[PDB]
Amino acid sequence: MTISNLLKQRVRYAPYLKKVKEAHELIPLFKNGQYLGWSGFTGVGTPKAVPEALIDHVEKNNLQGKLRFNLFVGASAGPEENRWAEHDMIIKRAPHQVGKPIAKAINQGRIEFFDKHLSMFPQDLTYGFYTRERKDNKILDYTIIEATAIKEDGSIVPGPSVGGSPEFITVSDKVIIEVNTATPSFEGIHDIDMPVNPPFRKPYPYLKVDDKCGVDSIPVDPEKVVAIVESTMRDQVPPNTPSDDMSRAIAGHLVEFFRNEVKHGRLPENLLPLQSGIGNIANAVIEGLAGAQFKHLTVWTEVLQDSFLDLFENGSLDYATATSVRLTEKGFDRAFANWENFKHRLCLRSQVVSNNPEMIRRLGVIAMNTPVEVDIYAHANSTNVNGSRMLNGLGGSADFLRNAKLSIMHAPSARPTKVDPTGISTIVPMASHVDQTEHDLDILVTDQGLADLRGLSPKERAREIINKCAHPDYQALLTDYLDRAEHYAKKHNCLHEPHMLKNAFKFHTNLAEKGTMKVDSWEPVD
Amino acid sequence: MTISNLLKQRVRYAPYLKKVKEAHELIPLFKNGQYLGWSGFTGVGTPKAVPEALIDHVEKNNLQGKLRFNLFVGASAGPEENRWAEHDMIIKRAPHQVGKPIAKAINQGRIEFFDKHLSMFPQDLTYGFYTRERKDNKILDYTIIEATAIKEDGSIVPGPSVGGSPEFITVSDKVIIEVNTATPSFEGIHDIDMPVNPPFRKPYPYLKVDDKCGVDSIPVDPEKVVAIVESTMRDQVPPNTPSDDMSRAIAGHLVEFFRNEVKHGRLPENLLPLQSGIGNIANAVIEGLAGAQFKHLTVWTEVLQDSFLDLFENGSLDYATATSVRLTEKGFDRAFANWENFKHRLCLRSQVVSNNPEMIRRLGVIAMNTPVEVDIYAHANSTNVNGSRMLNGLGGSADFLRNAKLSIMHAPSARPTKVDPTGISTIVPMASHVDQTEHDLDILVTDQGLADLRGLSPKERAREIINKCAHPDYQALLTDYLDRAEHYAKKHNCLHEPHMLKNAFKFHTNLAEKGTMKVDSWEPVD
Repeated sequence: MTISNLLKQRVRYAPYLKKVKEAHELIPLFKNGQYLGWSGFTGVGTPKAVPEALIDHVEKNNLQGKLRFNLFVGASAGPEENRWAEHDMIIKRAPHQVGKPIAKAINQGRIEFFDKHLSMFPQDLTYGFYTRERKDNKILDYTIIEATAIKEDGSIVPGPSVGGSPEFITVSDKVIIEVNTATPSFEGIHDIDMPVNPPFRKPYPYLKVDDKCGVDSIPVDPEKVVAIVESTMRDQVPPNTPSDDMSRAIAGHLVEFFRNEVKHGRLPENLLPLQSGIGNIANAVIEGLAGAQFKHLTVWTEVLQDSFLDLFENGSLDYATATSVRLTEKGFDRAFANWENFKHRLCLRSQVVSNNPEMIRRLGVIAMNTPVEVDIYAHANSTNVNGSRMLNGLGGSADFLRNAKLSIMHAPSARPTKVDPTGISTIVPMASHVDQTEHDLDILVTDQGLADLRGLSPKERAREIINKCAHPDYQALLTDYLDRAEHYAKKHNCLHEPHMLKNAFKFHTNLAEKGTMKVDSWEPVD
Repeated sequence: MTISNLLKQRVRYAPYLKKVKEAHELIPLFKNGQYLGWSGFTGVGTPKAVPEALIDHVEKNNLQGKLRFNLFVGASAGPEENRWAEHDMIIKRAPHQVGKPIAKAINQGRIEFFDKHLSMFPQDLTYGFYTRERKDNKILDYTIIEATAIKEDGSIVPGPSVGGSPEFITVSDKVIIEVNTATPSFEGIHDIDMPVNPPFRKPYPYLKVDDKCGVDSIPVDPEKVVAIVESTMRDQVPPNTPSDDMSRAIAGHLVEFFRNEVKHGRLPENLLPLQSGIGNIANAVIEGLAGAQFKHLTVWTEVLQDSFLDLFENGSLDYATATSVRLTEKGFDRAFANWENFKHRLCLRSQVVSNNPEMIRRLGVIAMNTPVEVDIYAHANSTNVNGSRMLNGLGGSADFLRNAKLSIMHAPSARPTKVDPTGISTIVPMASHVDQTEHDLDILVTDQGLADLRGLSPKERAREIINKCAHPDYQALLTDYLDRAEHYAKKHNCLHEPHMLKNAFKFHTNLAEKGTMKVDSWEPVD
């Protein structure tokens, strides 16, 4: 606690230097059953010192399952959140997660998990919708925010992520700040909108992706802050996965579709704001757009990667707006070697603003997200495997697909199992879990083709999806199911969206019993 | 032929008097396969003269099924649309309907129907999404709009409904105007927002329910208008249905919930803008709020009834915003006997503005919709019976429920069949069709109780719904299903949202085969 000169340089508020404490000194503040808030998004910008001290305290005193907290984070946290689920330190989690231990604990009943739209989770938290049973007029007992610098008025300058930090600071009884001295200051990128509750809300004055407010810090009450912890740990982001030829085919289909749209005037020659994120398909789509001679692109998304940095360097992309930027150490070197140019080409916003239906619908964003499965009537599954197993959470996909001008979903046509190389079909008679309904989807893309579902009736949607996106091994099965359902509905005068509820989930049951969705025969229907 | 003096009084644009034509004179303009746009909403304000002329022409020349149009209307049309479906004059319909012949034709495959969010249908129509196969650079061949008066610049002053009339006028090749001289002029209560497409969109400057723009007419190109038809036929609105004791119990539960919310400060003493429309339950809820001593209420909905007029008279309600006003002839007399006091407390907007996620989320609207069925995991069905039979269309329920501060769904706990007085259960193991997901719904209300689903995991949601909203005849069945699914999921480590896909739709299959959802036993699961 020899207040390192780096720490003195980062924090410019004199009273805050009297609230400096080590991570292990904050242990008595935390008690069982408390509601905790974390800054961060998709694993970047999350606090590390205080969670590590808490884990060490739990290990030392053998408090596994006896010292647990209701953890609220803006999005998925880093490996620190995994180690809480491994030690049973979480009672409830919301609204997103990426860890494997977290998913295993949730699916084993050890953790209660509910996922929610990323634009509405902090907003509904500010309404007190999630802390109803509290009787002491509080919402969050503590918020733990990672900062890179502190302004002269005591405000907090976030790191590579904003997330729900403004709302968390708003509705927290006490605030704990980690000043990360191992990463250079991110001052100047953030455009932070402090939440205002109705009926006192005003329109967002943003007309473009680069319109700002001038507020690059989170105003926090200096009396609320109880501790300033110096953090020297850098974010751990896995290296990106190179795109494979299933992703390149998807990207080529999407690029041809975009050229056709621009040719007909339905999109401008510079396209519209895009929201592309993490995944092999997203990188492949970005590369295909880069190689398609598209210029002056704009991005209004949740997360950026190293992929968009190449666009910045080669000039295909003009400006980018995201809740968080998620890039590796070589990305750190590339960006900070060109800090001045990087600053003027990226703006970091809160997840309530980035995923807001207002901005997405006003800007005409083009949405591209990956489903677990899409049935023949364009209802998409994003969270549950076979309707029960949580994978990651809904995230911002639901916010972006309903509001976007173009709602595009890209997925592999089929996935392998232990018995059949094409044992799982992305196109099914009926999705076991519906997250994005048929009223949100516009374009469905697989490695087999592109289905244009705009202005189509359910039977037309089914025929188009089976023809274009369905794998050749499942086209016959899906066509037979649709024909039988159409005959049955003609018998029973329900031919709008024909179905056989007796046979609807037979792919999933057949996968469970035999290891492959390829059904030998359907059960007869009267 | 002579032009009516009343028509002279209503139309104030001199050139338009040279385009006055009888309804039967516009027959040659209409051809098979054309895209037609109609003004109107929920059956009020729709054109009548031209559709009746078309029906008479089809009857005279026996053109049933040979003269058909792609009909696009803002919402459900009146009885005129029923006679069109009865003669097979519709190829495609969107995005909402209420007629019984229309649903019969759609479910028999005679009409292709796709439903869409009411805030997005005119927008996506202006983008050319639904006229993708046209090669002549058009969108709508004709827009048929009913008017009550015409301003001095040739603009249209709508009637009791706005709907998608601005967008339809924007994207129409030619415009046909019916000046309804049988109804008094509705001038002054309209707030028309002319559509602007990205990237040229600006925020809506509305902060309150009564914030206006000053544009009370729809601007049209005077050269686009080809005919002015005099209409003397009034809207045929059915009398309202008195509330019954299942709806009064629902209203009492909702009133107690609102009192509790105001007591805890989660709602202001004057509440927030409400979204209540047609139906016995909506009238019951309005009456319950009136008798609950709530004052200075505000309404931001789609449709008003004659019920809200009582609130206007007794002072419980201050201002109301809706796309259309749908009230009976006695209501017409009551409102226009006090036209000055009724003009100053109602504003009619376009359905793109009324159902916009931006305004709904900014104003903190309280949404109240009626689902067909809700499963134990809060996925609500609003359109399809048993997953196939179209009832009415999604409408604006999806727009309000996701964006509203409070998302409330109220439905009867059970419905009778020919064999069992409680043969249909609104609470089912799994919904055969998902329109509103678990990420949108907050409150579920039946005549048995109120389920508060804010911040609950799927198993907690299931327990709460079965305890509060499930009918006593189905509580045992739902509890047994949930327990078996929980055991099965514990066996295979999918305990987040446990399900038995083999038994998920057994309620509906048992209803089909035996006439009641009360299943004797479940199929075993390994």
